[PDB]
Amino acid sequence: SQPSTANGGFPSVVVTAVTATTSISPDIESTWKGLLAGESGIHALEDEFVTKWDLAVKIGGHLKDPVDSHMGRLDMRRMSYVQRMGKLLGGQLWESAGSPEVDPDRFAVVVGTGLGGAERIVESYDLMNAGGPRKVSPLAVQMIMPNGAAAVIGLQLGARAGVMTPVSAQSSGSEAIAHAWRQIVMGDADVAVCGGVEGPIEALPIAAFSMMRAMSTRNDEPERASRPFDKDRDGFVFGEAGALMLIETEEHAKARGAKPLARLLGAGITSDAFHMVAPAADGVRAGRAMTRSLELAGLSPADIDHVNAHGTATPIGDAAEANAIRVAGCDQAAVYAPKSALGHSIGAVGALESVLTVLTLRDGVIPPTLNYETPDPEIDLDVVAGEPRYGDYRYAVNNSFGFGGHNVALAFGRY
Amino acid sequence: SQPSTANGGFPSVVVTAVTATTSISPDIESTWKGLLAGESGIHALEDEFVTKWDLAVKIGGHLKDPVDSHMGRLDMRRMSYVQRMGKLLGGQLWESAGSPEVDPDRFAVVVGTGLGGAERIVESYDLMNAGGPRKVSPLAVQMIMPNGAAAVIGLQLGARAGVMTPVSAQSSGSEAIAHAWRQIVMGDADVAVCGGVEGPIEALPIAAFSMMRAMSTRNDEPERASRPFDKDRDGFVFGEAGALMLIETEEHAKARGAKPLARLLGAGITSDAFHMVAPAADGVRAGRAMTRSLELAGLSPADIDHVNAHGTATPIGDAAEANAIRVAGCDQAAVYAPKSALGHSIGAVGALESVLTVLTLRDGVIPPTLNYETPDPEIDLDVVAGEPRYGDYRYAVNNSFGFGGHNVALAFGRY
Ligand code: NA
Ligand code: NA
Repeated sequence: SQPSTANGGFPSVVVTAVTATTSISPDIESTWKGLLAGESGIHALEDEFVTKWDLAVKIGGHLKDPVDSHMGRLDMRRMSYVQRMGKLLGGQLWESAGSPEVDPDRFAVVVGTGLGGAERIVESYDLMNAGGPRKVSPLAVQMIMPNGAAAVIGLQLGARAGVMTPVSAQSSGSEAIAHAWRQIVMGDADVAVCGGVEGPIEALPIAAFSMMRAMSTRNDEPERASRPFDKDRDGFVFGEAGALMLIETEEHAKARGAKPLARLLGAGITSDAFHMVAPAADGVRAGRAMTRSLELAGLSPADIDHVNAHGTATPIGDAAEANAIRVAGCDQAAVYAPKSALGHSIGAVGALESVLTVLTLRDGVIPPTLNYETPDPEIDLDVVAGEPRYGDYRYAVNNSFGFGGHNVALAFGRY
Repeated sequence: SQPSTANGGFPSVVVTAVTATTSISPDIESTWKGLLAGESGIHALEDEFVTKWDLAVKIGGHLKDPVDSHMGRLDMRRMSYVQRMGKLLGGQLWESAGSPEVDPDRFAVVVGTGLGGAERIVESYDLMNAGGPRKVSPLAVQMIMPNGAAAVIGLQLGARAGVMTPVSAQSSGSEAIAHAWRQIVMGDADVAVCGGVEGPIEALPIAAFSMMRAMSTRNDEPERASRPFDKDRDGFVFGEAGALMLIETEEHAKARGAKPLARLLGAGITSDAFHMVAPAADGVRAGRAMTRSLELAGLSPADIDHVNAHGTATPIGDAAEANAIRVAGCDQAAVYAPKSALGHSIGAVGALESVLTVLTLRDGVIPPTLNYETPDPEIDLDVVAGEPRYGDYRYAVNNSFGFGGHNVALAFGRY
């Protein structure tokens, strides 16, 4: 018989702490209550690079509390933005967990990102062109390497059982956590800090995503633009985030008297082999990922009460994911799509949405999916909307999919 | 009794085909032959950006046969460099394995890289600065995304059991092979194309790496510059490469009639939590990676006949690595350092060197480490040199270490 969490095959792994910075708040708890009050982080873009380039997208969600307003002249010179965000959340998370003294030989870190420290690439490039090789920072390399944030967090908190950085574009935050759960259940570690980081909204990233027609242009109502599964959706809205969580065996937590917020039960990772940016319309492979997170957890489709959807709010994207949920036998679960209020944080998004899945299992509630005003016939899912819905949610799947056809599903439980 | 490969805990995994392009040959069997004949792939840099930027480093090993000389006008505009390298090697490896017909849903891809399609970032940046947002191509995100090369190979070959990209700098290509094994013995896959690809020697990469002052500046004698474990080493040499290997269950391979070139038995991934770019002096966490690989393969250190050494030819790296080999208790092993001849390929190197470890095992011979002319006392390793060294090699560890504090060790065995 194949091992699973349920049959004692895998060690029990629990979530003991979470941390996030959102367009709604620097505090995950304030964001949670903000989401439950039906609030949106999406505002009008006020950065002068908007009119300057007369961008077709003029809305989005900046962090409520700027990362760099916590960052010294040394950090600003020595780190890239993701590395700085990494330090912040990495710092904030450890205190939240009581600042545990762990055996770092049993302590890993896994944090994904969309690109890494890309501002440092263009800077180093501008400088070399104007003043040559000597103008390049001796720290250019470590600031640019996309494993930069993870390495910073590993060094910062002291992890010596591996610092890993999975990249799969928009599912990097989920895959980050899925690999942290593997390192643990395979005997490589006892505890791990995991999640995803990502950079702030800028001109170049808007242009690149706009030129694919992937982004909403409902500029005149910033808070109505992001409409996952709504019949009138027209693409995603940028919504800056960063998120981390602490996971450890249920016995490691027990020992240090740590109260688990939820359980991480299993992880599924598949691929489409279909298109470089378009999701496979049939949802089969994405649905296989959900199934696979279930098999490792020892749960059946019927067991799943909630589904935190990727829900980017694009026509083919939300439609492909509706099919995915039906292949997985999970179309009778209560569905929520956080991007309705928090936008798309690319590499961070999956990890932020994983913390929301955990807060749903802890608190027994699902926030309303914003802007869900016209059910799309093709979708046909139980989209929680209008009000927060309460129930004894016991099992949930967090979904995330990236460009390259990456499908990451995480099985969660209530502690 | 925890699972090992020897005790039955894990499925048996075999390497059934390999492919590599280097500074010596576009052909892995001809690179091997020249490496044994005592060939260097390093030469004088004749690119005009060399004089233009007056760079302190004017030596490196360009690819014997340029990737773009095999790429049409279509591929040249729809892919970044590393995507185009991966397409070439993916298709080269596939045929070398016989163009197998495998279950797509049990077929995975894990390829590591240093940063991704970075040339496309600076191109899109120049384009926008010069003609605005609509001068960014709709294909830029898929060309830039760090997972791009792996996605391209997964689309190309049809990998629907996961397409992953681990990034850990210089160990990226080793860690990818690590994660494919994991992926198979965890039962998410039965066959996996895996390794690393990397971009070419270019002006801005040289500038950035020599600003850290860790590059050899021995431009008068390109072939004698990369001197790992030599007392008179002065930093690393760029040597271009990309490489892939095909792994599968011994059962999957027997059922299609593939001849295993070696076995993949285990892997260990740890981290130093010491410095952002420098390895830990004591080599402890690094040795621990090696140790972890043996614990999983079911081997004692006394069984390891040969260590394929990261051996970057920097003072502190070689010094730290020798200590890790003693921590691992593998100091009686025959040590080869391939960078002495083929140079450093960053994201691709650990994969290239994993392929070499397989040819050592298969052909029961080790090539000479070039330039090893003065034994450095502190080092104290049995380094192969002068002439290749034949012998009865049954097991071997391949070491890869990366900026950010990463240590990857892979345990291989003769089939
Ligand atoms: Na989600
Ligand atoms: Na090596």
